[PDB]
Amino acid sequence: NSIHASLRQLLALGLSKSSSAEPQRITRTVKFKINTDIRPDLIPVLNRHFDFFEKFRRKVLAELEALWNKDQKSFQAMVQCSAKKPYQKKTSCYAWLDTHFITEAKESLDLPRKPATSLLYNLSGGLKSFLTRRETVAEDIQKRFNDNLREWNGDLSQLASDLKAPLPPAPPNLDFENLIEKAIEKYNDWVGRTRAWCNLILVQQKKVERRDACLPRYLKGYPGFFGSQRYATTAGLAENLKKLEQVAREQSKKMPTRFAKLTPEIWTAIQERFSPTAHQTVCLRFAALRAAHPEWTPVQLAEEILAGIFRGAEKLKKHLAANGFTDRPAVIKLANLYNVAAAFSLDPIRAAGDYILFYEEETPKRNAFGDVRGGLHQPSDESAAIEIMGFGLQKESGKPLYNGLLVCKKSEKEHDDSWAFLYCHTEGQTFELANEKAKLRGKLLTDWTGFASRGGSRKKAEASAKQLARGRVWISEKTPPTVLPLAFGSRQGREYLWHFDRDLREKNEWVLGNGRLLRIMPPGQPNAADFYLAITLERQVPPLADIKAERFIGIARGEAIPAAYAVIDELGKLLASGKIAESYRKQQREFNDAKRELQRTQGGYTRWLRSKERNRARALSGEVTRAVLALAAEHRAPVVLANQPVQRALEQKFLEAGLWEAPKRKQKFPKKDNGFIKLIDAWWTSRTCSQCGNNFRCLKCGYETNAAVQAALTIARKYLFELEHPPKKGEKDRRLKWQAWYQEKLRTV
DNA sequence: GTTCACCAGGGTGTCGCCCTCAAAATCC
DNA sequence: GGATTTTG
RNA sequence: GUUAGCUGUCUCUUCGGAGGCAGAUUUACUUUGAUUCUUUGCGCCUUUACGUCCCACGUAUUUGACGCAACUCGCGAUCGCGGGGCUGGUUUCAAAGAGGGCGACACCCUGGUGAAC
Repeated sequence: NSIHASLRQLLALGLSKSSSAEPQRITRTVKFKINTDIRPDLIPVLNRHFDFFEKFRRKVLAELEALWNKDQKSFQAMVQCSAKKPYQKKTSCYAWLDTHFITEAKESLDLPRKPATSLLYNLSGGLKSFLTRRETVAEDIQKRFNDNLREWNGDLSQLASDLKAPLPPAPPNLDFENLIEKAIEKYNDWVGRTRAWCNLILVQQKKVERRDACLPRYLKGYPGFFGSQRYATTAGLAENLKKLEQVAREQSKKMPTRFAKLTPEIWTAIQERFSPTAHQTVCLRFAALRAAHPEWTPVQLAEEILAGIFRGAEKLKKHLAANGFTDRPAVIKLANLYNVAAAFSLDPIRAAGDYILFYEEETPKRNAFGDVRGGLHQPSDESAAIEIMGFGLQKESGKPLYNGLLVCKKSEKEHDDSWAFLYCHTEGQTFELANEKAKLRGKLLTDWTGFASRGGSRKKAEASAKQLARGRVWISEKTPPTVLPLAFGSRQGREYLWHFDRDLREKNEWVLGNGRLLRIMPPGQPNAADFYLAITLERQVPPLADIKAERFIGIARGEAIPAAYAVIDELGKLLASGKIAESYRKQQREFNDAKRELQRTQGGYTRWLRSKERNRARALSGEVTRAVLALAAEHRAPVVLANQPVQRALEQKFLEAGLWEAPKRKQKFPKKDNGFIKLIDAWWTSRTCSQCGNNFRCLKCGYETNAAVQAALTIARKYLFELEHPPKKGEKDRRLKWQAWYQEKLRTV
């Protein structure tokens, strides 16, 4: 019944086949945890190493961004240089970066060369992704640009001229051949201005109320350079509050000048704006002071009101300073007090109709209040990653190529072995794999058994096979490497470390790919940091089969019920049905509502609502895959779906058993059926009546049943339809045939 | 009192676009 | 010998 | 705690091997869902309501934040170093996980201007 149980039961007929195909690989991560609870002295060391890593990353990104902004063709040449098209005698992006930032470095890097080199290796892939994304985005952005231009010549212009409304300014130009960020932002600013014009001028009123109104489209999706968002600094809450304070005071020091020149009409409008929490309470005091003192000029009332507002701000901020900026009710009220003070001070300009000056007067207050209100939310956690590039050894040596080894201290007891990680970053830290009797100079022998690699070279001529190399570990005497104790949980070690069929110490099924140090931190506090170790392992899984199924399973998704199933035979008559996780949508809605009310009442959600939804999505994928796999194993049946995490988990599980083929290179389209997984178009499926073929209620017969279950049964019974009537490219409408086949089957059986 | 447009700030969830070393020669 | 460097 | 395919037993019974119980199943990670019992409290300030009209002064048994101690845990040697106290801890359970980087988009919350209805 378990995913493992049905997976093994499916292996019992996945590796029980006879196929001439090559075995396929699967890449998986173990994701240990660095035991910083029992070994806390590693916290400052790991933090300092990650700090040097981040300093070097920021420095390199500064130069790379200056180079991208200087000119962009040279940057494109550097990032995409190949042996055919080298850049400065370099054949890859990472080679160029290695000489420029390490070999040709002037000042000694504070990072050791291997971590710095791995950083540049990761950064090369980051840059390549950024350039590929620009390449894909630019086409759609040009499409939007042309759409706007052709709308602004014969549709919006014609509408405005035929309805007497003057045409606002024209669109700017994007310079498409060397597309740059600032031109896009200029164009988007114009787009926003004119979309505001169109709704008010036409859809709101004074023109024909056509919802469209030719509102021009935004140009969307242009990528940020690497790190632009990652390393964009934002001030603390206290500093934003100080900025808001000074802005509000500066707006309230110009108030008497604006109130001394009030016409009766403007004064009446100002009274209307504040005619009956910070806004409302100030309105209430406004009414109180109007009624109690009718013998006062508006200047005196505004002066007293703002004095009161700022006295409240005085007490609020005194409380904040004496009790920290974590009393978010106080912060909300203080922010609101400055906001309302500024609004009332700037009211005469707004009421006079000088909105052009009003906006540019409000801009400091607008930005400061936005900053404070945003900082009220808890910032996203900071995550960093340092890679160990490989585990191979120097040929004929047992000497590492890189600075990290997974080690295991096998005990003499059955349930007391230990695992750790050796990491070299400091100078003089060396480990080696040699047998106990093969003595070495300047090294100590240890009880660790180490897992290294041998072979796997990517060079055609140099490409020897990869193999798990293990042996006894010698460490440097003077300066030994750093030990990272591990904590992982039996379900994991049972899976990757000592599996019945693939124990690391006795079998040769897994091969170490690489490693990654990880740090997860709450921004602004490193002393409480979470450190993980991610090791990527690879193994062969059985070759894909050639199954002859007489059972099939249909599944429908996208409703209150995440997944509903309906087992069928080869003829198509139902054998079972049900639904999976029928409470998921309700629980998800409850969590969403809790998040929204937390956002309102206090600004944000402090602890686990942040990741809950995503966790529930993962749990839902697990449950759905379990149910489907158990049914398929029960009936030896391929599953049928409709044309994302659930789909991915299902195909991963089926390929690990040898019943699905992972993506080929290129081949971006997937095969509709690959072993058990079948894919069909969700067309004419959830509408056709089960009892006839046209909560769900039929109109041609009056049948009523569950929409999800009938949809699943229809999907399962529709896979059979294309068996005799294969589809063709260019043709998509097959409702007639489909209905004819369905009714013919219903009549026959 | 709700709807729309626009402006400012922040959060999250999903997707795009990225990867998951070895091995040889030279230098200090 | 260990480290640097380049490269596919 | 479990989400390993083991082992030892009791019955089913002869039929096929097939149901229950006990322990296995190395680590202690990141999660999900049920389920049992349990609301730390003493000051100083602040929030949303009522009066009062803001500062202030009262009063709900109103939202919270700091400090001190009760507890719970980890930690190292009676004491010190750290974490949590309802978005909790705790008992029984029954079930998942391949990770990292950098961006973009979608939605949500608040504020602001204008207009339409």
